[PDB]
Amino acid sequence: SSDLFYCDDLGKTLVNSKPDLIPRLPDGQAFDVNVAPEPGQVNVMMQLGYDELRMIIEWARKVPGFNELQMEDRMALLKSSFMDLNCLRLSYRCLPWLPKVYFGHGVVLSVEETASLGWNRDMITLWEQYVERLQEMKVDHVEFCLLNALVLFYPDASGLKDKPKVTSLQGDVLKSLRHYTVSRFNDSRRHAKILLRLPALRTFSSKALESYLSMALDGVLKVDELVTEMLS
Ligand SMILES: [Cl-]
Ligand SMILES: [Cl-]
Repeated sequence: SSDLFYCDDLGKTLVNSKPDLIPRLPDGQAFDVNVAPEPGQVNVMMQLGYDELRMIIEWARKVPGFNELQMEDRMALLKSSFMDLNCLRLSYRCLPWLPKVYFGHGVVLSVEETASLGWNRDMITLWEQYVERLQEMKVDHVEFCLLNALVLFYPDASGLKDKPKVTSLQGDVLKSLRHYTVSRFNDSRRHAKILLRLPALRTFSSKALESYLSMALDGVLKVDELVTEMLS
């Protein structure tokens, strides 16, 4: 792609790590919004949510400095960023499908249909605000890819042991982002503007029940056991 021409070495690797993959339902499973899942099975929002959790972990391992960190620092970064990463990935792929929510291949729902599947007016409001920022920022493919790595390398992550290393790793990503926006658009200010406009659901605890869909994600799949398995 023409975009990688304005990236540095780290920037090319982060674009090639593909944080833009989209979750899918199992092969041959048709989705019909009118035909309820209710009673032994889980709905498509959760199926896609769990598929995406696995994809986020798979992406994180391709991020240069991640595997060098000790297992508990990798576990801390993922736990802290899962909500922000899911929100960023979802909002970005929704942009051509607006006003609908594009949860995954074969699943595009209006905001009203999301409510019947697990979401509440509170989670709808958060997604609305997150899409609005990406639209304002006018984020391109490269910028989205780099933003995923910036969200991952969060130095204030709870239970993080090697804070200076994550700070330096975030620094390396910041350098790739300013390098890119300067080389392609020749606007020194663009990197700082997108970084200041980006919502961060960690400033105020995401446990505020406005976007506590992570409790359903952590409860059903027992995320701690799966993360250890995937990072081993
Ligand atoms: Cl995909
Ligand atoms: Cl430097």
